[PDB]
Amino acid sequence: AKTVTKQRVESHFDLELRAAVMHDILDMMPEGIKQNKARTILQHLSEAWRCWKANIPWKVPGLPTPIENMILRYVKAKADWWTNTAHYNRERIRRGATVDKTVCKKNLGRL
Amino acid sequence: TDEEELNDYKLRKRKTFEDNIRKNRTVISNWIKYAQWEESLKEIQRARSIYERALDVDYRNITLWLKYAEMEMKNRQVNHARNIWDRAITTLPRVNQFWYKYTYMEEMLGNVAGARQVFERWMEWQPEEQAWHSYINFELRYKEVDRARTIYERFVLVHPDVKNWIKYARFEEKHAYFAHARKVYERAVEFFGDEHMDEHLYVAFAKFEENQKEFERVRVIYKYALDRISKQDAQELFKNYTIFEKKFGDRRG
RNA sequence: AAGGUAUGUAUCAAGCUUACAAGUUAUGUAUUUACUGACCU
RNA sequence: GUGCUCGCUUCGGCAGCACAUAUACUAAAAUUGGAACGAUACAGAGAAGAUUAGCAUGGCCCCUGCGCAAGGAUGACACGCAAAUUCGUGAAGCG
RNA sequence: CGCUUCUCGGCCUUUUGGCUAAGAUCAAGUGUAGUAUCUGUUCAUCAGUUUAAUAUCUGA
Ligand SMILES: [Mg+2]
Ligand SMILES: [Mg+2]
Repeated sequence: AKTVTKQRVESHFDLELRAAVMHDILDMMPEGIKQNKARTILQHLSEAWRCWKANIPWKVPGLPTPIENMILRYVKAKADWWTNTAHYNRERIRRGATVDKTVCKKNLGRL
Repeated sequence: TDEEELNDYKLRKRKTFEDNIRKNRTVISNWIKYAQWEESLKEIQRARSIYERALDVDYRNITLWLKYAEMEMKNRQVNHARNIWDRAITTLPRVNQFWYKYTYMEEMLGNVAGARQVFERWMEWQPEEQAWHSYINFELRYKEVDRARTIYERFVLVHPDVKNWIKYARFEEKHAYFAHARKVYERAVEFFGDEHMDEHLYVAFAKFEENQKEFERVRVIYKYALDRISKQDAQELFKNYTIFEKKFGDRRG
């Protein structure tokens, strides 16, 4: 198997985050017949993250309170990861540890 | 080239469905549509193979089992349908539908002690009311004084429902069972709610003992009245208790 | 060194492989939008 | 086959000693299946306007690479299944 | 006859799936002579004017 090198760091965090929220909603919902219309809680999760980055409030009406507050704790987890990477390699591209262009043009946007 | 186009149609749909199952091995729509597609060819020993390797990926869904069994039961292969019903019910006990359809299949066949054995296995897991009085309904629709007596004392130990206490009082309303029906009423009267009655047992016991004569009917509603619920009854029935006792007796002047 | 001159199919030999198992018409206008004339440095 | 011992009588004949079972047997094949590349002709090119950086996920798809790097068009290949809402049928049970 | 559950069908979101820095950027037309078409818009009785016939003026 293959390690998670620096080019698939961001493409692995989403993978394990949505695996975790997948088998959290798989073990959290009660004995109803359908789970999430096969994907829909994940769509609410990614929409919650897009509204977090854009600071739109994301008040979706009529959502069950366990899934809406698990989406809130997972997007606070991802926002912690995102801004704590923004601080970190902003300081690295300040003193000049890296010259990576993807990192510079990305941390202008993440700031 | 009709054989060529026919085998082309079959090979292209098989290649399509095998690539569809090979992409997603978890969604089971592919196996049931592929297996019933070969069932549409009406002579198969491979749709059995499609279902029997379709439960390697997920045996815990009821849809695959009941659809494979209604496929095998839809055709004359009765021995195979029974021979997969028993592994369905031993593998997945707690799902009611497999037990129901397997009993129903053997009802449409002979009513052999196989069917009763299926039923008593189904009793053995302690199910709900819905199944138990379905089995007593089975014993009534084959007119069993003996066997519906046999399988219904083991009933009441697990469901002490008042709706079921009053329907263990059923040998009265079918056989009249005189002395041992009075013993069924003894069994009704001594158990839970000794001073609190669950406000309902003695209504139906009064209905039968009023359907009976004035043997010992004065006692239970009026003179075994130590066991009250704060008024002995609501307002809904005590004048109805009085006119219930009035006009169905010797009526002495 | 890769990062650019795509890849994916269908027929046609050496490379490699064993040398084996084997018997509602309509106007006036404000007003766009379309359209015409091989119109035009 | 050999060498040695008159060892038993002719150098010659004999006796004993020491030495003790190789090989995918072929220079062939009646031989064998022949996939890659190149040619031939088609198909043609990710992201709801256009030009497009990518990184992933899945496995009966692989190539280059010493690879637990990396690149192979994001390496390719990934499509209509609506479910629950209305209604028909049929079953199980109850009143 | 009524009531609850189960299964089959008649069916009313299904877009190519996910993630990055909304992934990233972009997107010039004239002048002339004429037409067609929307939108906006409004539509009391003579006498002569005029018109194929009709519809302005003036008259009481
Ligand atoms: Mg790819
Ligand atoms: Mg790659």
